[PDB]
Amino acid sequence: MSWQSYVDDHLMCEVEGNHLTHAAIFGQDGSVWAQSSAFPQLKPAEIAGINKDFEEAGHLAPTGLFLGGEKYMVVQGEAGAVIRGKKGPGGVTIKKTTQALVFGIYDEPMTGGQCNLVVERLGDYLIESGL
Amino acid sequence: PPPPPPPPP
Repeated sequence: MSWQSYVDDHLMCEVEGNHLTHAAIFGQDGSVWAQSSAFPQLKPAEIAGINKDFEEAGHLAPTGLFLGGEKYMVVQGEAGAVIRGKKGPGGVTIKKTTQALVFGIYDEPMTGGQCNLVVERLGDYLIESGL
Repeated sequence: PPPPPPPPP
């Protein structure tokens, strides 16, 4: 089991006939543990803003969540645990573990609920595995 | 340094 197979087999897998467009597992320091082939280049300020939003829910909501310079509208999330964004019919879920960040970026016809399913459940497993 | 990947579920 590699970090790449966690992305390839447990994030980019089929979910009700749909697939994420991008997915990644990041250390909270901003380093890539593994990512899909075209996952956006996350800026240090974007990582810092994500970390701050988990620490202080509502931090990004008025200004937007940014991934590789692309702006997402912060929608309903889970305080301290899950960031969720929307950009048109697409969106993103960011699930925090104790040490890492689990990313999933989707487009139509995939839904936010299907993205939440794959991203949060893998993040839950990593937490239960001590990560 | 990433920790080792946990055993798969």
